[PDB]
Amino acid sequence: MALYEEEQVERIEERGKILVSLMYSTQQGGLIVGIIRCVHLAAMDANGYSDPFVKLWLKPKKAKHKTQIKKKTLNPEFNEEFFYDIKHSDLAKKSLDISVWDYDIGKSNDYIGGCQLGISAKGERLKHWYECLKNKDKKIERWHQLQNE
Ligand SMILES: [Ca+2]
Ligand SMILES: [Ca+2]
Repeated sequence: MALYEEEQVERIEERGKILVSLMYSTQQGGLIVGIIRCVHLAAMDANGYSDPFVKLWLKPKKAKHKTQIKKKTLNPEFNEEFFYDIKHSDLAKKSLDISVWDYDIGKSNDYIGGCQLGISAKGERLKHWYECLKNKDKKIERWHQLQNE
């Protein structure tokens, strides 16, 4: 069996959920995004696990970030924080795309799921974003369900 065959799952959830923190820091003049952990991720490898990592894109180089890769887990702890230099008055114009990926070494990475937070989001995604906006210097966390895009 080839390396890449260990890394495939077809199929064919249940993609899991992610704990995100948001804080606008007036002292620092920017948004601090925390990727804390995920739970119950979908398995995208034949061992019944995944090698998760998380990418951030603030829309619309400096716009992107990505965590380290966790090996062989459906419940990764990341505890990473990322910073965007942006006036508070401009933060409502943006959308934060968050996507979780299964790293593979002999093929394309596998998509697990994502969420997008922003004023143009719906439900709990919007709520979390507005809350950060309406409450400076306060760390606001929230679980989000990972969706298909
Ligand atoms: Ca895979
Ligand atoms: Ca993998």
